[PDB]
Amino acid sequence: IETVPVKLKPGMDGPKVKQWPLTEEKIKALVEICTEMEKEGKISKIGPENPYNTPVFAIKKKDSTKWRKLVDFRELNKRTQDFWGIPHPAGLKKKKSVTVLDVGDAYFSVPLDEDFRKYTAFTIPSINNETPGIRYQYNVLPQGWKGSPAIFQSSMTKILEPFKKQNPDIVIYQYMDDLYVGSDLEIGQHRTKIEELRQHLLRWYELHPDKWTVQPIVLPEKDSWTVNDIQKLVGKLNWASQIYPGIKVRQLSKLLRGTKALTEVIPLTEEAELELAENREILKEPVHGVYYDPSKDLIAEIQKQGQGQWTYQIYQEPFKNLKTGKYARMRGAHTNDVKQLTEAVQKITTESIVIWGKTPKFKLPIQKETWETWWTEYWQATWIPEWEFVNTPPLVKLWYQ
Amino acid sequence: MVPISPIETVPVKLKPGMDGPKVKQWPLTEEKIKALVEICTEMEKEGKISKIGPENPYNTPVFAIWRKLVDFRELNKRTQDFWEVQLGIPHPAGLKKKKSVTVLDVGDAYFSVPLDEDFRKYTAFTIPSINNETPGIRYQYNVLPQGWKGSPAIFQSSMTKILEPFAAQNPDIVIYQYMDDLYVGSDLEIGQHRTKIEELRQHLLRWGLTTPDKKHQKEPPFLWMGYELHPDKWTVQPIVLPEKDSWTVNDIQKLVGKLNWASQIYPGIKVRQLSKLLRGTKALTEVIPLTEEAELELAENREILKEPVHGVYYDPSKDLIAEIQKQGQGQWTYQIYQEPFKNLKTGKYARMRGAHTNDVKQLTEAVQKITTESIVIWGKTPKFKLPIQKETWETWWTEYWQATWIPEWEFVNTPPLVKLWYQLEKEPIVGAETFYVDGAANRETKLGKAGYVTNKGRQKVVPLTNTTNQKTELQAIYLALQDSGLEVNIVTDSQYALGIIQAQPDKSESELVNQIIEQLIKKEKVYLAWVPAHKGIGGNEQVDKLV
Ligand SMILES: Cc1c(Oc2ccccc2OCCn2ccc(=O)[nH]c2=O)cc(Cl)c2ccc(C#N)cc12
Ligand SMILES: [Mg+2]
Repeated sequence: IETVPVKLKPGMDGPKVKQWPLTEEKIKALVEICTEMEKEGKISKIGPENPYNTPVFAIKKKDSTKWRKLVDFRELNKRTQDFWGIPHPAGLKKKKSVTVLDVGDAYFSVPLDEDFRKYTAFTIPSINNETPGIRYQYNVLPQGWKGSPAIFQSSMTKILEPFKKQNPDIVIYQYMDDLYVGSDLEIGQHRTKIEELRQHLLRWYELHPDKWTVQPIVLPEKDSWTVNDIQKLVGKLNWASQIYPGIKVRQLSKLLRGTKALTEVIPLTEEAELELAENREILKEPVHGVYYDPSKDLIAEIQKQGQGQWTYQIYQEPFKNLKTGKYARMRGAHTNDVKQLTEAVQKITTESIVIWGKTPKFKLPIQKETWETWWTEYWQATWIPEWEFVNTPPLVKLWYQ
Repeated sequence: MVPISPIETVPVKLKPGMDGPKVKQWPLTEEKIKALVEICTEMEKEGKISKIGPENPYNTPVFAIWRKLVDFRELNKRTQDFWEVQLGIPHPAGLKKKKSVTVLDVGDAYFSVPLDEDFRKYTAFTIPSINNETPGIRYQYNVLPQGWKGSPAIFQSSMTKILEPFAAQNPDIVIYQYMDDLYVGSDLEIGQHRTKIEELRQHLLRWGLTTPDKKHQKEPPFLWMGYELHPDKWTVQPIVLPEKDSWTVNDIQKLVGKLNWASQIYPGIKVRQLSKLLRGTKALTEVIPLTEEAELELAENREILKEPVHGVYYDPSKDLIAEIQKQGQGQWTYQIYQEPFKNLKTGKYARMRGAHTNDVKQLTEAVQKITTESIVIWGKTPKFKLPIQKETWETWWTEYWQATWIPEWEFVNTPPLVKLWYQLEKEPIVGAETFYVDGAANRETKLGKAGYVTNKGRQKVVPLTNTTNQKTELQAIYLALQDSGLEVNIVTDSQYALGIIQAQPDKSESELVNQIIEQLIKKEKVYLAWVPAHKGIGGNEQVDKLV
């Protein structure tokens, strides 16, 4: 009920960002939604004296036909001053199960600092530039802004205090408009406890982190090897030598001596088998000196494997993976690569939020124009990460398969 | 006297850390002075301006051309940024056909809207008196000054605020707002329409806004922003293409611009051979001759621009269809229509700047472009007709390493058809000869060697002058392709060459790459394997080309 003063970073003017074109139904959805919000004092129309603009579009969350409004607050977030810090709950990723809740509606109660409102300006665009776009600015705390949860930290604490004092074994984390709840209960007991917590939040996405882990480098086990087999093996081991110190491939390379046919079977020598075994033993161990640096950006790389299979790696320094995984989940995406990539980026970002409490910068195996054209059509998340586009095919593809 | 409704002013500030303009008034002739005195007298009588005391430090230069001209450039440099919604303009192909349409141009646009009082003191300017033997006459604005930075945005916002309730009360008519002009359209009867127009201009008159009293000064066809707007159709204003035996860079820029502008309704317009001459630009004076390709291109452009072509308006009840054709040399053309032979509009797409590429990628890009344009214009994505088989696209996106997508589309057979020219094997071929290839070059002498050894004993090493490592490594693969059967396995250690071939170009700027492609096309099965260099891998012979 009391507004806390909020400023920007020194030497930084408010965000001016081009609104991108929207389809007719999305525009109508936004018109209805923003009309309703205007009737509720959440937003207000503004004049031309406001130069600032932030992008906005429309989506549909999971199991809902209701159009939701999403604001791309990235530029404003990076231009908003740093808000100070609660140490990340490292026990959250160690819990058996974690449920994510949408506590966004709670932000619309708290008013926003009057002097800052001109920076949260957005525009519902028109088709064919026929009429000037409808301009709004936020009056209350906007969803998607990094300042909103930081301001609502005290309130949220006071609300979740009895539940925390009730179940100390339940880890509660907060990121943006989402509330992460980690526990070790049974799925039924889990869902009932979640109903309890949500009604506890009313009167005022099952995700199991244990089923996901890191992944090792495995080598084939064969009775008979071909020249091609051994060439691929030597390639993969040579690649892996950039990560593991003691990898050697000379005894295996010794087998390829001469010019043979790729399909010709080569019996392994005892030295070769020994070397391969030593390499296995080396690969079974974790990676030397791999640490997390909170001052460094997290980088995610994604490779398309085909048949709905995708691999990914989160790291900071090259060849120092903090996390690796393989998203192969198939829901309705069978005929669409971009949908798969979008859902994969979302899941990876979520995992990254649970583990480190911040989103990684992506390197997408897609052309900029394609992605830019289609990614909003499949995006159900409240936050948005940063990304870039790799135009050169990586050789390491089948080395992560 | 019936009171005109009050128009609330927009608060305006100067850029932070800046103060209002102080600029020395230019010396004027006595004639100019008299003229400006008369003009500013009638303006003061009209309430547009007001005399101010000596207190005001700020000043703006005024000129006479009689018509006055206040040069607000400095104030514009010192005035705050505003929200300009004028980015983009309505495209005629996006309009929905209406039985009755009216154009209203408001007279005294900026002079009808009041200015924020607290800012008026910054719009101060002085008229030099005769012989400068009396203090110059001081004035400040009370309304939006012509030439000011903030006038259009404020005027437009005011206009919208005024127009909103009438539009809310009249859903059966549609109003488009553009600068100093309003465009009203309806499917009502002509009498009812004229009536509602009278109602509208009355409603505007309530706030003190004047529209043409006579039969509205503009009747169809409407000439607007290079467009010709007719009742049942739209087109562009007639083309003017200069013909001179000596061409300059600027002339090429103008020509390209006009051709591009013409290409939105005239199908088949090409601008590559004329855009290639715009390399090494920024010199506006020059003489650039044209190739036979360019001359024939411009002649074909004169051939298409020979007879007029009309686009139609948009009907929401009918599907939106875009059809694409390949023109060659990275050029693509497309037509957007609903009824056959009746295009809503047309357009073209040119491939980006790259060393390698294939047809399918370019097609994808074209689809993306058309899609964005269509969302801008009609607020929806059209269905596509593409010169590519379903099977081809299937194979492509299933085997492509990048993620890729096209919206709803169907195969139209209108050659040239986009196809995949070659496909590499996923596994080694049984019974096929195995060519281990390698190439290396001396960094200093630019001398190198490229060649192969095979499992059957076939060998070759070729010496090369003026070459690099990458060139020799490509050359080796090329040699392997040349001297091998319809099915071949190829082993290389070059991540470069493998990278190039895995990108699957059907065309390249490097002749060697193109010849490799031409070799691949003739092949039945090709398996391309890779190994690390200098690992002592047998069959991989760096020593045979390092001599
Ligand atoms: C005249 C008119 C418009 O008209 C329309 C205004 C509102 C709604 C729908 C309109 O047009 C639907 C299509 N159409 C068009 C012309 C015609 O004669 N008949 C017709 O059906 C719409 C626009 Cl952008 C115009 C822009 C510039 C000028 C000028 N000068 C006039 C315009
Ligand atoms: Mg080599």
